Amino acid sequence: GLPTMLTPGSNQFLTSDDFQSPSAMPQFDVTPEMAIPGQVNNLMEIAEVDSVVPVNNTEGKVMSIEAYQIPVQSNSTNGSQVFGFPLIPGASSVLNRTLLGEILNYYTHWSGSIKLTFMFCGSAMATGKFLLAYSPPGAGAPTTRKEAMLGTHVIWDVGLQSSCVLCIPWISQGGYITCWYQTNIVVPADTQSDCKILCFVSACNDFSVRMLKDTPFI
Amino acid sequence: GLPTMLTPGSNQFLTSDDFQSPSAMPQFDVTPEMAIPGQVNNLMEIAEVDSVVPVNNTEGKVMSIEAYQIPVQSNSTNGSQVFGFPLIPGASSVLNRTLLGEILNYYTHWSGSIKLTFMFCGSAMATGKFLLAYSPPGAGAPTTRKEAMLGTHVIWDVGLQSSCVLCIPWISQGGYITCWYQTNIVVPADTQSDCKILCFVSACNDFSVRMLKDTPFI
Amino acid sequence: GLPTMLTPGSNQFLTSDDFQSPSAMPQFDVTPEMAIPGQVNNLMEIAEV
Amino acid sequence: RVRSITLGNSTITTQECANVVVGYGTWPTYLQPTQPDVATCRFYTLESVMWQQSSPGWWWKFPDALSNMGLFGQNMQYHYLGRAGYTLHVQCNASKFHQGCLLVVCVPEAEMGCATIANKPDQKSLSNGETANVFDSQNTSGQTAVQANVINAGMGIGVGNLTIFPHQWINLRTNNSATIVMPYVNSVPMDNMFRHNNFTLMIIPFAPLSYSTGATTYVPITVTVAPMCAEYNGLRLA
Amino acid sequence: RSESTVENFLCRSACVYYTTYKNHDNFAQWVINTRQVAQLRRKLEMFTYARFDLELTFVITSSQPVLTHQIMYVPPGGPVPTKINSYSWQTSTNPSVFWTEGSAPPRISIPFISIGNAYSMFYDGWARFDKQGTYGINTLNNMGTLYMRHVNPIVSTVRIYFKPKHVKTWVPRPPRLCQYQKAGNVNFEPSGVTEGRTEITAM
Amino acid sequence: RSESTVENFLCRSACVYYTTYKNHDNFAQWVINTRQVAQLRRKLEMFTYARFDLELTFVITSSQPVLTHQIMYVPPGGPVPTKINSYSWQTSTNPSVFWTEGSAPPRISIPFISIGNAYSMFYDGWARFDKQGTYGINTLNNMGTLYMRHVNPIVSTVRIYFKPKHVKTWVPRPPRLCQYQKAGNVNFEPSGVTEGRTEITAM
Repeated sequence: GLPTMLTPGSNQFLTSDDFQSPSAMPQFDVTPEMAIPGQVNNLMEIAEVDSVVPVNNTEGKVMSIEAYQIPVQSNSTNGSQVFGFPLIPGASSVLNRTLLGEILNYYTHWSGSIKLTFMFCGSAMATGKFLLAYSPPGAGAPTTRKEAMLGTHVIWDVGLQSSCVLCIPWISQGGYITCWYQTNIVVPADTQSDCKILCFVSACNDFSVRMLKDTPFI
Repeated sequence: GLPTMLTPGSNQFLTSDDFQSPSAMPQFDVTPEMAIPGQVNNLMEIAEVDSVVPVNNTEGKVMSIEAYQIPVQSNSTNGSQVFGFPLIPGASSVLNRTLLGEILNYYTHWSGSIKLTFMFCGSAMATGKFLLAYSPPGAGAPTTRKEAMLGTHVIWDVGLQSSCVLCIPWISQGGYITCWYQTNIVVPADTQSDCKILCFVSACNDFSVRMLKDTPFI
Repeated sequence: GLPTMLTPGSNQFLTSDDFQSPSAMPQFDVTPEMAIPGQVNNLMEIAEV
Repeated sequence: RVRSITLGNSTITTQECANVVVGYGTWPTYLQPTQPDVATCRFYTLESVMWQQSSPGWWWKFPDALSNMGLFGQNMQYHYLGRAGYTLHVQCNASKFHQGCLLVVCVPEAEMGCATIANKPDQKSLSNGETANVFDSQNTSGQTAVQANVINAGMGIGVGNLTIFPHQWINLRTNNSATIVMPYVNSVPMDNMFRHNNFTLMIIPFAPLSYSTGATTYVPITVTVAPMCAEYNGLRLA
Repeated sequence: RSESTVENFLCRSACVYYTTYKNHDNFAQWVINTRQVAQLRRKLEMFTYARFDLELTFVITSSQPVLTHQIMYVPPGGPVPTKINSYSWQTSTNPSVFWTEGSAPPRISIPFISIGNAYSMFYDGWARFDKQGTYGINTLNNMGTLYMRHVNPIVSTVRIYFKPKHVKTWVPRPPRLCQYQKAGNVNFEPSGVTEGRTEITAM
Repeated sequence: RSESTVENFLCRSACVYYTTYKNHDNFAQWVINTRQVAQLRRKLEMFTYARFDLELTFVITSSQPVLTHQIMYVPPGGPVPTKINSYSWQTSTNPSVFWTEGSAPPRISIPFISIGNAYSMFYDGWARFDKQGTYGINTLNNMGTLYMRHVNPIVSTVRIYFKPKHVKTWVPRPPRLCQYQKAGNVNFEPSGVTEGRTEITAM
């Protein structure tokens, strides 16, 4: 026959290799594909879907649907903080179980921008303002409404917009989000309960991941 | 020589593989083919041939040719059932040993339509009607002639047609066939015995099979 | 299969050889190069300083 | 501004500005002879449910939810094999003095867990036909009961991630309705409608209902369903 | 985004089964199942339907002249061994490999083999509506079974390495929150959505 | 209809012979015969005439330095061993393979070798009309014989795997109803056509 030499690496099984192998049943005619709605080609297609963020994940709230409901006290102290959190999708307890957070926990390294949507769920006739502020990585977090106001922010008037959307320029494997009570919430009538805010998160732009790992959630 | 690596799967015998092998007698000149009538290229060519169905396979009839002979009592009660059976080619004792039934017992899964032919073997001068009814899968079986009449059927007047052919739209790895005495059998003379019906079965259309298995008949 | 013969030199490791080998992580997308000042292509570039 | 939609012998009213969600971007289409049936393409309105400040949520399994519904329900029994898509219209009746927010989501193959780990849930606990099942706020306990604690959507997932499935939000502040178009989704082109539920409709509050004093204490939620492109196995000779 | 594709996420080897058998009921078996390993199961369950081919590699070792082992694959519906000398070990429709120690590990490829157009990860239905114990069983997911024996006192150990190939998936689902309880169902202990914090505010 | 072709129906491996021999009349033999296995025999007997090439693979194991085995094929009409040291083991017209333990199993291919234009499954005639005991024997179906020995106290076991290739068949026949009694004939115990039922009507 044809002269050959076996080289190092011969007769060994690399669990990560890619070689052809014989078919156990070569005579079997395999069932044809049919279109099925919802084909997924990439996991980023999932990471880009908004999911509800458990911002109010405090003891006693984590076991309920209430974890997702940020309370708004209509008669709270003016200038007080409504809510806030460390902006870290792969570590913070607020973001690491969201659809985005789950996908990123399969990778050692990742980066991109994220989108945060805040939705007000008070009555139709409720009005008032919130200050949504962003603190760049390493800047710490505002301690007062004025400090937050002097940084980068948006004034969210719920009487005009039921929701407000932020896109963080940088999210990587930190920064902060805070919301302050610029005004109280003004209503036409005396209600039974408070108002809630829901928060949603998704990938904003082309988001990248690099090396696959076991999820830390088993 | 040429550098090579042996991969997993090397030096093992897969009973289902397909590799070239050396000829034990390479110097032997093999006898040429001659045409022989009857070449078979596919088993469906056999499945499509009508064979006689042992419809009257009751105890004491199975060991005789009588298993194939459906009796017709010329003076039976009007509206009574003549015969009937579960329409399952790969399970029913009526159909699973026919040429079609035998071939399909070599496959785990199969589907297609089947053809049933009913032939009346009374005297030339015998006349009368039968109701051949088909009950779709899951519909159960008619209990009366009227019930059968209100479903899908054909009225078979033996005085015009010595045979009648049905093609079942669906046969797969159930439905029923029944035949009712719409009328009695009218004859010109007093005969010694009853009349018989023979039943035949074959594949009707393109019939499909998928995975080969051991026959259950050894 | 295709008839072959193994020749002398088969199944041995020469520390100075040059053969292809399988990648342990073929699915990993390797970080692109960026220009870095000072690329050295030859040691004579140092000997001449 | 207001649109009148008539199917068969039934009419409903929707708003012209209402949005429509088409699940997976796919509209229902038509697909061993098979027979189509358009006689069932009418609106079937389910008994409404009342949304209270403490309601945990509701669900329906679809092939089963319509099993007693006239002709659609009959075709499920006369034919053994079939397929259909659906349009689901969900609407709330609320004033401008009411607040709250619902997630209206349709979940394919929504296999649900049992309250007892060693067992499987019974058929009635999984579906009560046209009658809605109710999610719990607490852990469910029983031997054949569905684990209905809403936090896990009865599936062992976080409820906030149900947005991956075709859905629409109803924020009473901005909208009182949702429309979802659900294409047929399965591993096979046609199936037995009594042995499998293609999808489950879930309505889950994320912001509790509340209102000004003197306002009605509850909000009715109505679910109206219109089958499309229904097909069943033929029942005749070849 | 190359590492995010479905093929790179799922087309990776895993050890799915570990077993021992002796050469003196002395045979091993494994029903091919994608719910045996929590990490494999959790990734596949992010989809509702899937199609893939299966690559199976066998790492076989033994301890106390040339040992030969037989690995048999029984397709869905094929004859099954009950005994070391059952006739089913010789069925021509049950492919097998004969391998001896000292060579590269055995490897075989099993194509997509369901009669449905996809394997289903979830099934909101019953194999039979008359039996409530069949909830969640989709018979279209039968991938066949493996049987292992010595050809002719020693102990053998087998590790089965599984790798999906040419993977296509449909209808994404939320990742499971709860820990798995059993391979035959989706039962769970109700669980909170995340880890807690001490207050809703930053710092 | 791919699985229904003649080649897919018949071109599948089967174990057709199992035997043992020792290294201390101590040799094994097998006359190539397609009537030894009931499942192979029943499929081939659905035809009256056939042509095929034969692929033979040998799985050889042994128990108590390097053992070498000789597998010899004797074509129809060739010299036959009667003894372990018979001269026939060295005939140049009787091809043989020399194999040692630890390598891949031996495999050889034997072409269609009848002088007729097909092998016959059935023969309504006599090899010689003067001898009634020859009914059913078609001498044109001689496929040759295999002989097996050690080259130079141990016991060897041989499994012979048979696979028809490039199979052509003619004149289809009904499948046998009765169980097989002997390999050298078509004798049967009269049997009923099917399983019985309690009545001719449905339900």
